Amino acid sequence: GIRLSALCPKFLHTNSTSHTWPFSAVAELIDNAYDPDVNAKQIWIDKTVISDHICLTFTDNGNGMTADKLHKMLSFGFSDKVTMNGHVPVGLYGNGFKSGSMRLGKDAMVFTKNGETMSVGFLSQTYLEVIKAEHVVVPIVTFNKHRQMINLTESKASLAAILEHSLFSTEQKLLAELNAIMGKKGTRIIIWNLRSYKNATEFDFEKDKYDIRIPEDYKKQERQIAPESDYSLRAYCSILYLKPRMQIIIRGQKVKTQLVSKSLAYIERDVYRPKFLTRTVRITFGFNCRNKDHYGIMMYHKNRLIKAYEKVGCQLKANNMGVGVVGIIECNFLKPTHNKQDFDYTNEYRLTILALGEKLNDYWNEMKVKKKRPDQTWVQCDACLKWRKLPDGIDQLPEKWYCSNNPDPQFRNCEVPEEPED
Amino acid sequence: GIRLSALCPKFLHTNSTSHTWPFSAVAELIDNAYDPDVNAKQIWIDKTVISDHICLTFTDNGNGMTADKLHKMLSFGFSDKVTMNGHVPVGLYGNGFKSGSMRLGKDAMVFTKNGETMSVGFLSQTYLEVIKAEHVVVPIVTFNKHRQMINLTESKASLAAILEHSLFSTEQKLLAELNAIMGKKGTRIIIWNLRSYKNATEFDFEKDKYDIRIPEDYKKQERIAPESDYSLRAYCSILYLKPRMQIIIRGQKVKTQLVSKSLAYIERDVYRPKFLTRTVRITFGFNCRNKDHYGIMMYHKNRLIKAYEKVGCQNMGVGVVGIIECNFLKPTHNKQDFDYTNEYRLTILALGEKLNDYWNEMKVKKNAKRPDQTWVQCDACLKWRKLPDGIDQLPEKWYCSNNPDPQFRNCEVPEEPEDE
Amino acid sequence: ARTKQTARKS
Amino acid sequence: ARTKQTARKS
Ligand SMILES: Nc1ncnc2c1ncn2[C@@H]1O[C@H](COP(=O)(O)OP(=O)(O)NP(=O)(O)O)[C@@H](O)[C@H]1O
Ligand SMILES: Nc1ncnc2c1ncn2[C@@H]1O[C@H](COP(=O)(O)OP(=O)(O)NP(=O)(O)O)[C@@H](O)[C@H]1O
Ligand SMILES: [Mg+2]
Ligand SMILES: [Mg+2]
Ligand SMILES: [Zn+2]
Ligand SMILES: [Zn+2]
Repeated sequence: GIRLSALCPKFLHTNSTSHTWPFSAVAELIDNAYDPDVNAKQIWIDKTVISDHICLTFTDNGNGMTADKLHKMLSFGFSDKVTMNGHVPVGLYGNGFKSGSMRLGKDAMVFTKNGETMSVGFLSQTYLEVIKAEHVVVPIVTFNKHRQMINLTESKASLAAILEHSLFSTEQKLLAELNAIMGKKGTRIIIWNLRSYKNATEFDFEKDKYDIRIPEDYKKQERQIAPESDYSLRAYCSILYLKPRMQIIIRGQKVKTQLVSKSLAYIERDVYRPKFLTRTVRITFGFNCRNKDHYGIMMYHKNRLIKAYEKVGCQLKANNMGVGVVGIIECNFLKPTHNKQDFDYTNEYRLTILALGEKLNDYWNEMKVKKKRPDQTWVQCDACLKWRKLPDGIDQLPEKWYCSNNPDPQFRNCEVPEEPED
Repeated sequence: GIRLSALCPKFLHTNSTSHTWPFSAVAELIDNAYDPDVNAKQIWIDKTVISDHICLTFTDNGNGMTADKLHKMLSFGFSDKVTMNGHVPVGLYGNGFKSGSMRLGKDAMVFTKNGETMSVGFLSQTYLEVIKAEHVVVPIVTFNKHRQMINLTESKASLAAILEHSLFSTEQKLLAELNAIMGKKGTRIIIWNLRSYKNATEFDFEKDKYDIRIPEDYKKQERIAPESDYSLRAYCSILYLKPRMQIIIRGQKVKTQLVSKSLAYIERDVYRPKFLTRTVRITFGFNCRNKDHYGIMMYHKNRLIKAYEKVGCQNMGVGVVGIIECNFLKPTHNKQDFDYTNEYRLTILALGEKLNDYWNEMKVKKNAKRPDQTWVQCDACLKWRKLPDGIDQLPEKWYCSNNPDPQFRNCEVPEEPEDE
Repeated sequence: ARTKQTARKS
Repeated sequence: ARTKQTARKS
């Protein structure tokens, strides 16, 4: 007889507010793909246009979801991920898709295939405002591996809802996006109605077409000359994971993970042994040669980057000391905050910080003394003979390929003029 | 046939995660009280023990809630606050109570009286783990002015649960709390199962019985520490630019700072951004007293979001304080910062220039008790019982039975030594 | 009722 | 099917 707690549509905006830097939101989406339940090898992050709307897409060749699983995904607080074979999931909070998408845009759509069924979910503020819902409802539609509808009562309503208020006005439009997931399994997330200032999306797609970038008016708030990670998605993704297991392809072009050994010079390894912990924690210190002024600690949690370039020890004390020193550590013990761009400011965190400085200071004192893009790929439509640009990371195409089966929305029929090469 | 998004009890924790400084959570609570829909004139924040559990209580003499309103208060994303007579609500997001309570403690309860009905509401993680709820369900119980349960189906179920898993075993125990709101209207929030590291609650109550404090082992992440970082009282003083409400902590009222008597060589400056129709005033002064804490003070809708932000000259400039209010900016999830937008950026940039101007112009001239405690005597003990400040008036005589302070509600309870 | 006042000292 | 290749230039 007791009442359920309820979600206002207004909340969807609220959950977003933690993300003050857009990449944090993006990172959450990536994280969802990386995590062992999904297990995707590659995720493709793209900018495109649909129905006259600029969109952000995240597509992955991971496991996909049951229609039920999708609901949790579109619900708050549900997370059931467990480490598999040393592959530790990043996500435990149950909020990341929701906080992230919504930071990125007002409306979002999810298509997934688990190889037994295919489902579509809607999470739109615009929708919710328009029908003046008092509750967050997430429509979902489901199919049987033949383009046959099932779970009919829900789908029927949901579909009507989607068709009317969604970007995709017809089943055909829906299926295309479903179709853009090439494998038997995977998920495509489309986000539209992105945030804008003065009639321009907050993101800059123009300055570089192989990146998603934050325009200069760019320094993240904490910093005083900006490392790349702050304004280039690609640059960021390079360092996103300590030991990558997934391929991040942005704008059709692969992302090349940095390696420390290439990355750092004079490498030394140090250990952290606080009383409160039963296990040792390794650290690596190096001098940063490529950059000359990106330095500080890099803190990883569960193999993900929480914060970077965190100054410590002497570096804090004066600008003059400590330069070019870079530290890498992983703290599973610490707890990520809401946006996952920091840690809860506990005693243990403070202690950890305190140590890093001492250790880094130790390092600096000893060693002070001592001192290209890959080719694009194209496919040729077997009907019209046109050449269509393709994105990296595709293991194998089908024998015959047509403009109509293009995952890219913008070039999906052969009427469309062929793209110039660079 | 469309489904609703669902809430998992686990989410309740998650929502807390944006508060990295506990006072942010507390502040959220105070705000709800300050807001013109509640319109309380006093809020009492207290530490007490109940049922062997240390508790934090927030109690206010305000309008209180209808039972339905309580549901929303326990639901996410509902807010309908509007300005009244130039009293502008801080509330916007419909989330602050949940994040704050939960940041503060695992389990919480709300007692509210609107003067027509009185109701009790429950949010506990502990409760939910125990019944293994797959949904966040918030029990609520409601009574008539005559203390007659009035929404039975919900109320009986709610009551059984509350009584079973709650801190308060018996109705009598609930109604005591209900009766701690002296007025016809008001609200009392009790939080228990407070966060503890090692074996001790996160807060330090021992160091000052008149403050709620963070233990030294304290400075916030961002930066010698201003008191506001570590003392709730100090923080509360500067919390509102123009106070409308009285905050009483640990039974001792809080003294609001006044810019006059706080700053010297005061001057006014203005910000006239391109993106705003209206002008925005700024006040600059040097810091008398400590003169290690300086910066912009940023207030939004009359509340303080950031303190001692350093601008211009981060050394080169010191002891300078600027006060500004930016309603245009948008607060962050925890309301300890603004969204980092071009406008925020422009503003920061401007403040430093403006401040820089201030230093140079002035720069030359410069280079050249607690209130008494109150007690009431019980008329059936003759014992003396401590009283919090801020009470306008009392009933003709007072008995230990009607003590709001949970700890001294028994005549049989030894009297408390007065301060040595 | 009967109210008495006492000093609070740090 | 057929697959060309090409330079991507900064
Ligand atoms: N790309 C995806 N493929 C398959 N399942 C997904 C995908 N993204 C999300 N999900 C599912 O939806 C759930 C919601 O994700 P999310 O909002 O990130 O919560 P979480 O990842 O479980 N925990 P957290 O990320 O720390 O907030 C996940 O736990 C997955 O089960
Ligand atoms: N002390 C109180 N007295 C009366 N009503 C309250 C009190 N606390 C909460 N409420 C009600 O419950 C709701 C809780 O809102 P809250 O969770 O504080 O977010 P909000 O204040 O509405 N805006 P924000 O705080 O920015 O999320 C408020 O709208 C009030 O309607
Ligand atoms: Mg995630
Ligand atoms: Mg509020
Ligand atoms: Zn073609
Ligand atoms: Zn008595």
